[PDB]
Amino acid sequence: DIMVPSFVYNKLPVIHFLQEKRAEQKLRRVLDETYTEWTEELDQAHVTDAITRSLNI
Amino acid sequence: RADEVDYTNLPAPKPQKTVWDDNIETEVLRKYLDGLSQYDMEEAKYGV
Repeated sequence: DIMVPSFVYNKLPVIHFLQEKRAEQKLRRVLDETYTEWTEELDQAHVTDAITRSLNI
Repeated sequence: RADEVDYTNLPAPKPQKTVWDDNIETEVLRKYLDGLSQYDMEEAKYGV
C-alpha cells in the first residue's frame, strides 16, 4: 500500500525519459537507412548504332 | 638534265571531318555522329 507504490512512482520519470530516447532512436535509424537509388538504363545511342549497322550502312 | 619528278609519289588524299548542323538531333546523337565521322576519316585514309 505504501512502499512499493512510492518506488514505482520514483521510477516513472527515468523510464519515461529512456523510452522516449529509444523511440527517437528507432525513428533516427529509420531515416538513416533511406538513400535515393538512381538506376542506369542502356544508352539509346548504342541502339541507334545497332540500327545503323543492321541497315548495312 | 637533273631530276624531273618522282612518278611513284602520290599526294595523300587530304581528309575532311564531316561537320553536322548543330541542333537537338545532333546533341542527342553526338556520340553516334562522331563515330560516323571517325569511320569516314578512317575509310578516306585507308581507301575503302
